Amino acid sequence: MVKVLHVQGKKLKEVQSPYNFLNGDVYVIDDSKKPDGSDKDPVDSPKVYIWLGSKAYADDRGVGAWAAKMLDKENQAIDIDTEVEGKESAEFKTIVDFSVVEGDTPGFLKHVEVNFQDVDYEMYRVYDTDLSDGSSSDDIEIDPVPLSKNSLKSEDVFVIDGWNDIYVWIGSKSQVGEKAAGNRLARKLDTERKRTPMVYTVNEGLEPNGFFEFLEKLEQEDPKKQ
Amino acid sequence: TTALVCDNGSGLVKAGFAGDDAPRAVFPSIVGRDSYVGDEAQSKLTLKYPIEHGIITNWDDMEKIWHHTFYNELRVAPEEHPTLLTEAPLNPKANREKMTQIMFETFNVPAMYVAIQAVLSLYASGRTTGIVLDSGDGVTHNVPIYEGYALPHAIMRLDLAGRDLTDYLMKILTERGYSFVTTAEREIVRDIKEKLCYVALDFENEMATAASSSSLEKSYELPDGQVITIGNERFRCPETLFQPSFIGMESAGIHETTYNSIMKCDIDIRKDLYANNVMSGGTTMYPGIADRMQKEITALAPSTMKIKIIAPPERKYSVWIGGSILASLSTFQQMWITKQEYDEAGPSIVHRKCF
Ligand SMILES: Nc1ncnc2c1ncn2[C@@H]1O[C@H](COP(=O)(O)OP(=O)(O)OP(=O)(O)O)[C@@H](O)[C@H]1O
Ligand SMILES: [Ca+2]
Ligand SMILES: [Ca+2]
Ligand SMILES: [Ca+2]
Ligand SMILES: [Ca+2]
Ligand SMILES: [Ca+2]
Ligand SMILES: [Ca+2]
Ligand SMILES: [Ca+2]
Ligand SMILES: [Ca+2]
Ligand SMILES: [Ca+2]
Repeated sequence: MVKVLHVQGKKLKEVQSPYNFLNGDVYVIDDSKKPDGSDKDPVDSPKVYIWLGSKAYADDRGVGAWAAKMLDKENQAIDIDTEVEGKESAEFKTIVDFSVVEGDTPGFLKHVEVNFQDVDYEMYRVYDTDLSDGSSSDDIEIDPVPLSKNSLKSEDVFVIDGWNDIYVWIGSKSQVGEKAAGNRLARKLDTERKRTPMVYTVNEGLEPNGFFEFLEKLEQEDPKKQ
Repeated sequence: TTALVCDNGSGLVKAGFAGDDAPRAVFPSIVGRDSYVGDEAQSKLTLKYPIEHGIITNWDDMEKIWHHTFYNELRVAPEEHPTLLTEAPLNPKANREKMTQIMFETFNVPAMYVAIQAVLSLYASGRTTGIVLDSGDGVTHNVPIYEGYALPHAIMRLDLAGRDLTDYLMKILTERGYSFVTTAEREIVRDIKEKLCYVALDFENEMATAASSSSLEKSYELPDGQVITIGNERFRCPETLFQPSFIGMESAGIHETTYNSIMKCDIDIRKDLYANNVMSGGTTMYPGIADRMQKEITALAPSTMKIKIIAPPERKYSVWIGGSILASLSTFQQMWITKQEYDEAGPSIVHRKCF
């Protein structure tokens, strides 16, 4: 009986069963109207729910919350609830049958190039993809990898960006071009941050005493896990 | 045609176009007097802050900020753009009227709207009910909101925010034998604060750790190549938000103002507020603040109470981003004051159309 609306950019689009909520998206579940399409009697507690996917960004969230406000505006007896992926109330979970799937419709906001300049941590793998050609400098790729001792591999170089502290970890079996590219990446991050960071190049097995404790805290504390 | 969003802060102007994911102009809310605005004034005069503790107090200087925003930063003709403006909680009625009169009579905008900052942040988090902690450069507010409307009797205000934390870090670094006088140097301390400071989960335990090892020490390289080291300064400085007595203020810290605000609200919505604390503003960016707030509210609240702190990663610009989202939706712009309605009714229209 309930009407379920999917935020798509600045649009609300109605969807039908089966409901597969994308975890990067926002749905508005309208439980405010009686079978025929008329507003429900305030005695029957009309409700509107805003379901927030765990990966949904501010535009999808704001479009969905404003859409619920607009339903409340036309019928003030409506009660609005926000539900969060994986912690939905027993009541919401009673009125819609749904599953949650991995997926993300991009929001409508246009991307502008501004650095928020807030503490963020990342680990990068620095590797040449073809050593058969006799150079370790011509096919360098930089991939983000999870912040963890588990991502460290002897064969490559890793840049551990702890914002103000930057470590270049040299695998004992890594190549010269990966060391050069690793150090150049650390230098670029240091330069972007007006040179305030401390930059260290460390070798595998010869890590300073603080090193692996520092890697654990970065993984726990990383304010933007992505 | 694209609406403009201008979020006027005590410390910084955030401005840009509805539909962008971030403000294109961010500059200091400073005027030097015949007019230097922003970084141009902070390098060259007597400098005045037109906005104090979030409320506009100098209308000649504010006009000039808006002028600088329109023509120099955004390079736009304001007569061609509907303009969303933001205001602080508890903005006096005469202030909103003057804001409306200036936008229409001086800058001739086709349409305008004034939104409460905290409300824009709450929408950006996907909520219409909740309590916002908004902490910027000049003021901190607790703003409880029910289905889109701030509850003015329950708003709490703390005249302590990022500039005071910067001043405190400058004081204690100066006592250790560093000196900050130059434009650079006052901006260096702010950069140290933003890069190295954090909120301790347990302040006494952190002090003990810092007294007994060097594991909390961090270095910072100055522009000349000289290195600074700090340890317990990193967490003593934002601890001031929870203990304002650190800077000689006898007043409640932000965890107590949150609790006090929630307690001024109808008992019926309290459970919803506890579960929907949204943080916004640059001074909520410290690592650890969300976890500390969770621990402090848990200690104050009933033992059964479900507590949740929402701290989106983009929250330094949540207000502006909320404005940019809402100013983009047709249903929202239908609510704005048109130039025709202003001429027909005058500045007092703002109270009927904008709340
Ligand atoms: N990562 C960070 N850590 C700590 N403080 C920060 C960070 N980024 C910005 N700040 C501080 O936030 C303040 C600016 O925040 P904001 O723009 O929300 O304030 P505002 O709107 O100008 O002020 P107000 O709301 O008090 O009128 C400055 O004091 C700045 O130093
Ligand atoms: Ca999405
Ligand atoms: Ca209602
Ligand atoms: Ca409710
Ligand atoms: Ca190669
Ligand atoms: Ca090759
Ligand atoms: Ca390799
Ligand atoms: Ca450096
Ligand atoms: Ca990260
Ligand atoms: Ca502000």
